[PDB]
Amino acid sequence: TLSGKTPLFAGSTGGLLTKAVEEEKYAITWTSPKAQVFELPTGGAATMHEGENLLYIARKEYGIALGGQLRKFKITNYKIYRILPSGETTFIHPADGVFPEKVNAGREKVRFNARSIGENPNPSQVKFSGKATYD
Amino acid sequence: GPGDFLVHHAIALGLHTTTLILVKGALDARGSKLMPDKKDFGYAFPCDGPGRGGTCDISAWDSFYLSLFWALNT
Amino acid sequence: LGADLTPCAENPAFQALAKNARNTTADPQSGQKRFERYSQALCGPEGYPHLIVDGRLDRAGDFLIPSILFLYIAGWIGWVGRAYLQAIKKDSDTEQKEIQLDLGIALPIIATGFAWPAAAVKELLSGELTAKDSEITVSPR
Amino acid sequence: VQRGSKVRILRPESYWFQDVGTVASVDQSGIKYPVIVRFDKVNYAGINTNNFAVDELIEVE
Amino acid sequence: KKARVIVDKDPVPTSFEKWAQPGHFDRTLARGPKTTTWIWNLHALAHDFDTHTSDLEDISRKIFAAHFGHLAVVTIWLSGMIFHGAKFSNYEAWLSDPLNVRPSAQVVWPIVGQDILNGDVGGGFHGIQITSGLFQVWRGWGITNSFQLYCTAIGGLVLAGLFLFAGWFHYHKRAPKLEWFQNVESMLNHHLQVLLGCGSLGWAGHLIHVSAPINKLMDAGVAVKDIPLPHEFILNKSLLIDLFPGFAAGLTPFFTLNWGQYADFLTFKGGLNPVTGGLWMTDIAHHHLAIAVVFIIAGHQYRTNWGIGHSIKEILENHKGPFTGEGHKGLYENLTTSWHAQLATNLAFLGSLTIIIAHHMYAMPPYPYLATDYATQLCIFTHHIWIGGFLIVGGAAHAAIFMVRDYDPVVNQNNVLDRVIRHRDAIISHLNWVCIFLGFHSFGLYIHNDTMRALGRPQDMFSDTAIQLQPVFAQWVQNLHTLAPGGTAPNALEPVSYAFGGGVLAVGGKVAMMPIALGTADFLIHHIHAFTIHVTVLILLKGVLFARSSRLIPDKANLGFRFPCDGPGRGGTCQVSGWDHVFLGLFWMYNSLSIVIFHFSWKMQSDVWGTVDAAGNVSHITGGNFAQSAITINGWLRDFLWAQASQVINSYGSALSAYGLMFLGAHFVWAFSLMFLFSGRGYWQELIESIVWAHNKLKVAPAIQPRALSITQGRAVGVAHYLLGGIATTWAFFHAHILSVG
Amino acid sequence: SHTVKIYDTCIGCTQCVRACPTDVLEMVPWDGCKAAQVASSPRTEDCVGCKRCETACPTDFLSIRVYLGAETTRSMGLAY
Amino acid sequence: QAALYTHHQYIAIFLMVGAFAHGAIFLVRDYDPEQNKGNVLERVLQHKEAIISHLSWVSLFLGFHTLGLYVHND
Amino acid sequence: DQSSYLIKFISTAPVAATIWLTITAGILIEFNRFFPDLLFHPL
Ligand code: CLA
Ligand code: CLA
Ligand code: CLA
Ligand code: CLA
Ligand code: CLA
Ligand SMILES: CC1=C(C/C=C(\C)CCC[C@H](C)CCC[C@H](C)CCCC(C)C)C(=O)c2ccccc2C1=O
Ligand code: SF4
Ligand code: SF4
Ligand code: SF4
Repeated sequence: TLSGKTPLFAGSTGGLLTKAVEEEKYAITWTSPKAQVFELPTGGAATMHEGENLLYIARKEYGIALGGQLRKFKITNYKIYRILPSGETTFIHPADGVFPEKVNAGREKVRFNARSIGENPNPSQVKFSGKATYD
Repeated sequence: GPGDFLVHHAIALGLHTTTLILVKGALDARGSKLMPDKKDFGYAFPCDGPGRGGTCDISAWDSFYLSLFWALNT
Repeated sequence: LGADLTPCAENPAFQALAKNARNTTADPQSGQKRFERYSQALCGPEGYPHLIVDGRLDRAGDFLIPSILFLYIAGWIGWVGRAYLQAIKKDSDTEQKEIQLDLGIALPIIATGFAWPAAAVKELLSGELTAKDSEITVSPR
Repeated sequence: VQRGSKVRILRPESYWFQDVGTVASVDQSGIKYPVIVRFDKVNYAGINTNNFAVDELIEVE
Repeated sequence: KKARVIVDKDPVPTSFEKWAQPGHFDRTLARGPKTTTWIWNLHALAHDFDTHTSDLEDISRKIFAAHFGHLAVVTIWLSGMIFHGAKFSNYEAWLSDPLNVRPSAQVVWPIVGQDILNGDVGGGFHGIQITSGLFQVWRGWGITNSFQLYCTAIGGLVLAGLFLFAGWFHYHKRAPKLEWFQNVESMLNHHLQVLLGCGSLGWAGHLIHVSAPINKLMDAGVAVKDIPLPHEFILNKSLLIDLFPGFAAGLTPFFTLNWGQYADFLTFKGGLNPVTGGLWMTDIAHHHLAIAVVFIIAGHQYRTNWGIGHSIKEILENHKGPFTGEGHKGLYENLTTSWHAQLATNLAFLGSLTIIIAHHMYAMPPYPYLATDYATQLCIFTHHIWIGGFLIVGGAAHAAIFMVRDYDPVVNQNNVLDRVIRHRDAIISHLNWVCIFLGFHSFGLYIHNDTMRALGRPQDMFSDTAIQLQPVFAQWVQNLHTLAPGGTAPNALEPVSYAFGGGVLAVGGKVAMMPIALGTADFLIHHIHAFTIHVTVLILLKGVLFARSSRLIPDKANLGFRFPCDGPGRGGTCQVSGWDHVFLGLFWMYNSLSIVIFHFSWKMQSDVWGTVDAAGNVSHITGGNFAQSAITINGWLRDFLWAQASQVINSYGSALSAYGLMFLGAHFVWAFSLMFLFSGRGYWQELIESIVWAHNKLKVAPAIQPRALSITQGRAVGVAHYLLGGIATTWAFFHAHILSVG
Repeated sequence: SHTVKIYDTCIGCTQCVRACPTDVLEMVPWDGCKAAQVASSPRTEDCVGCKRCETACPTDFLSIRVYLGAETTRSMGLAY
Repeated sequence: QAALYTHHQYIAIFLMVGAFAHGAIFLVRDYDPEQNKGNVLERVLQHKEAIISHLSWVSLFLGFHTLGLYVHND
Repeated sequence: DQSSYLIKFISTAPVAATIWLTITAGILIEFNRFFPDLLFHPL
């Protein structure tokens, strides 16, 4: 499903280790208007192609970091995918196609506490219970 | 004599400063201005990150750690 | 008082030290003048002046007089310092007046710092020395 | 409390807890912390403003 | 394009306004202080000109003006040293009796009993004995009276004035444009040919016309008053002919290539003058002449305005091979657009040069009556090693600052810099390994030896009398250098240094220099040096190579050069910044150089320095205990630190008492540093909260809110006091010891 | 994994979301503040515990908190 | 005699640091403000700034003058 | 005015401190020069 040619000068010792084969791997795709030089997540000046680029990355933070650099190149169409050893590619960023800093209807509040941080219980109150003070 | 005077006053300094570190550690264990919700993070934790000017050695445990240097010095 | 203390003018160890007394300053009699002054102190066995700090009036020069003179100068410095801080807080650019002294404000305060004990008592007995505990920032308990 | 009113903070986790701040504005809506209070001294993050609920404030002026 | 003078006129109006506006230079600081962090930031950012303005031209002008400022303070210092020589010294007494009189150029005022520090230094003079070697410098210069020093001091104050004016003028009045600054080819030409070449030719002039004659007469035992003034050797040729017959020939032999006619005042003697134990002035003369010619030739390499010459960009671009892709392409842009890239280079290589100078100056003492002044020898070696080590770490810092701030991917794609970034894991992993290998097979041998000696098994030790580790290569090189005169250096009489071999040379009763034999203790300590240098490089290289990113923090370049961490996440990211690698490299630089100066101190005192019997038997200062003692840590603790610290600890009630006080003071400052290094900001901010509460309670709470030092400042203050305390301790130790035994 | 809780003192400035180097956080509709949006932490399995979000948060005290919990490969920031 | 005095003084120092460590662990994990409403422990926590500030003073006061006199003498 | 700017610079924390502590040091050094070795107030 992941289309895009690997950028030129993409090679370095900072690339994928055995984790990429055994645990999980990430990909970041983006469409460039023009072939241009960009710093790789783990060092080395790579060259983007005009059109679809595919870069495999060890960590999602590499994708978000590179994403931030692509924004400085006026590129906001970058998609990060998590890839499992079974070849189960999962589109993970942006989750719902809209960037998380922009508000999108349909998203529900997760881990919201309807109180000020000062109104948390004391650790003594939740002692020998399953719950924590921030629950 | 005078030698015993100066060193007893060094020992006093030692006892007060070890106490200062430990009492401050104890009485700020639940929270402070820098970390008001410190009780939520427990006794030992590394820090609360470099925000708010930096919070290295902010936990109650980190007062124990600092105090033992002074305990040994004393 | 105790621990083999004698008057320095009676201690043989003192006289032995006085005969080979080093000149502190350019004055070539400064070495002898020192031991002439220290003769009135109490000396230990080795012939060094030991100071008695128990509030004995015959040893008032040892600690009691230095104490009064220090507390008067230290209290001056503290009062003048406090006075200036309170003076600049009534202005607009208070933080700038901390790192860049308003000598117009500071020098009069410094001049009138001689009368700090009167000012300290007056301000203690007016409830103008301290702030209320309820009006001072504190940590969550 | 309204615009210009000096207020003391009652929020115990506030940097300015029991410190006086000036009310910059009060948001006329149903929001939980409508009163924007400015302060002379900055907190550890270096900000000098924060939103408070009316119950967390005591008008002093 | 053509190198030319192009300046803006009146770019910055001169006014005291901004002097009354602390932090004017930074937009953030300009708003003013709110917390005490502002006061630190002011000083921290003061000379960080890249953060003042974005404009490279404005930065270049600030840097050029600041340099005139630093030249002015260095000239004030050098003028002060010479003035203190002219007014408050026993220089003239020391000239009359170099071997007996002790150099002193600092007199203390009689106050609170500190006049004790004015010890009997000889020449009916009371002052602090100086270890800076100024007297040996001035004797080498051919200065023979206080008036010549006064003239030189005043001349210096005028030059310092000129340097101040220059800095004001070249910033406020006529500031060069960026075009001017980026003429690297013209700058290299002028700095090679004029600064170094003409400076060396000029100095050859002074040596040949003034120093060599005056020193030759002083070595012939002629009284200082009886020696003619330096201008009398020019005005009266007959006097100069009598010392150097070659001057009879005049200047025609120079122009007709009959250079052998100058063989008497331009020599290749080698070794040392037996009278003074310093290098021959005639050798030094020929050196500076030869240097001058090579420099004046060298500085015609780079193309300026006449087509002839190399462009450095074309040289760099052409040097590429099958391992290095584009090779040195793009490095010209790095070094001509980044001041940090130039400062990195210049600090790294000036630092490396200063350490070479340290070595070359002890082994080949260039000044008269330096070799036998064991206090001066130890102190100038140690001094220049320290300066060297700090400059090298500065090189690494500014290399990392370049990588974070000024590195461009576009300029540096598939070049040597780009390709090192791409195998940085392979570089650091291998350097990590060689550090552990050297650590085990250098330090572990000391631990082996300590344990064997402790277990009563000296036969099982790594020693000359047990399992030998002879440095055969260094031994072989010493031999080659000893056989050089007559062989592979036919026109040399003696070796370059008696350290390599030849005889013991002695001046007065004392050894100037003798062969420095290398054995197991010398093999072990050399592999300790290799270890401690490789670990410092590991830290600093890791700092530069991982400054921009790592497998842990991909966007480290965005966090900047100097940030404390990226929080307790990822297990904890404390000290990942390039700044924090410099911080850690300083401790290792300190550890490394400490063992270098300790090595030098003990080896020289045990195996080189000492008295010489009429028969010719050498009695060394510590009686050759290095071979058997310096092979265990216990031996270093006992026979070096414990043994030689006796002078500094027993110095109270004497002229050396100050070193005893400095020794304790420095031990204190060092220990104080551990408060900053072992603790964290969080604790101190919470303590300040309670102290601020009490000041609030009595209405003395400052408007500028007190803050605990930044995480980075905590570390900066830590390492500052640690280095100050540690280095100052050794300084007090070395002085008190060597001013007693040496 | 680490736990990231948002508190009702949130003003919906979006600075925590922008700061986050592993897209843990996102803005969701809310009626509680004027900005009419609140921070949420749907993807805390991707949280490394850097606390950049807390450094970003302009409220006193913070409206976002990271409680460092069970360390995993993702939370330890391991590429191996 | 030297061994036995040093031994027990070192143990005493560890026990004393532990006392304060576990006192801080109590405050952060076990202490219920509601159950200790109005008692001596709540009051100590109410003026903890006053306790810590006066400990800071005694430490500084001892430290400055004791190091002072030693350095004067030295 | 350039006088006003100098006075502001002189009154700046580090310059003001330097002048004041130099005067304080000067007073202490000179008192000890003319009245050395005062371990206590004589009676
Ligand atoms: C006007 C200035 C002033 C005054 C009246 C006080 C008063 C006090 N201080 Mg504070 N303090 C000050 C400045 C001042 N301080 C400064 C500048 C610092 C930073 C070093 C501190 C750091 C400090 C600490 C760490 C502690 C105190 C404590 C205290 C209290 C106990 C006495 C003491 O320990 O002295 C301590 C004295 C010093 C640390 C040195 C003071 C430095 C100079 C001499 C003072 C500044 C003078 C100023 C420049 C004058 C300008 C005046 C001019 C403009 C007219 C007492 C309320 C203690 C406390 O909380 O007790 C309950 C305590 O632990 N102070
Ligand atoms: C020619 C040499 C040279 C030059 C021109 C520079 C220039 C610069 N350095 Mg570099 N640096 C150098 C050598 C040099 N450095 C060396 C040798 C080292 C190794 C220590 C470094 C390590 C270094 C670091 C780690 C950093 C810099 C930074 C900088 C920049 C800001 C400096 C500043 O604002 O200081 C302001 C001055 C101070 C804060 C005061 C310093 C006082 C020191 C710590 C102690 C002095 C003690 C003294 C020796 C003994 C007296 C003690 C007595 C007073 C008690 C500036 C571009 C900073 C930067 O960000 O670059 C962009 C930065 O973070 N430098
Ligand atoms: C004595 C104090 C001390 C010691 C022993 C160490 C040791 C080490 N440091 Mg550390 N360091 C120190 C102080 C010390 N440091 C301080 C104060 C700082 C703060 C500045 C640092 C900061 C620091 C940095 C920044 C770095 C180091 C690194 C290293 C390692 C270098 C590699 C090496 O030589 O391995 C060989 C091991 C030794 C020399 C230790 C002794 C080995 C013994 C003699 C042999 C083993 C005996 C036996 C088998 C023991 C086990 C048996 C037993 C269980 C029965 C080494 C483990 C570097 C590193 O990791 O690179 C490889 C590195 O980059 N250190
Ligand atoms: C008197 C009885 C006593 C008891 C019953 C406890 C019980 C407890 N303590 Mg407390 N404590 C005590 C005394 C006691 N402590 C003392 C005297 C101190 C001062 C040091 C402390 C300081 C302290 C701290 C700071 C902490 C505790 C904690 C705890 C709890 C967990 C301990 C644990 O799991 O660590 C497991 C054990 C270790 C990690 C032991 C390793 C350390 C040893 C000393 C290493 C020695 C080095 C080596 C073996 C020597 C080599 C020799 C050489 C020649 C080669 C547990 C409830 C922890 C807690 O969270 O409380 C709820 C906690 O953080 N204690
Ligand atoms: C020699 C080592 C050393 C020294 C001198 C200090 C000193 C201090 N520690 Mg620190 N500490 C140390 C090691 C040291 N520590 C270590 C290894 C640790 C483990 C991390 C700590 C952890 C620690 C903690 C956790 C605490 C302390 C505290 C203190 C202060 C106690 C107050 C006091 O009694 O003294 C009075 C002050 C001094 C003795 C300071 C020196 C005075 C100097 C010499 C005067 C300087 C004036 C002179 C003119 C300046 C010349 C310099 C020039 C460049 C201008 C004191 C400042 C406590 C504190 O702050 O209490 C208020 C505190 O809570 N320390
Ligand atoms: C002791 C210590 C502190 C406390 C030290 C502080 C806050 C430094 C303050 C000392 C200076 C000297 C205060 C100067 C105040 C005034 C300028 C003095 C005015 C009076 C003079 C004119 C005489 C930290 O903040 C810290 C932070 C991070 C890691 C470790 C540590 C650390 O170890
Ligand atoms: S440097 Fe300090 S604040 Fe940063 S992660 Fe480490 S302990 Fe925490
Ligand atoms: S701690 Fe770091 S990774 Fe986790 S939510 Fe906050 S910013 Fe994102
Ligand atoms: S949690 Fe803080 S930073 Fe994030 S949106 Fe809310 S107020 Fe802004």
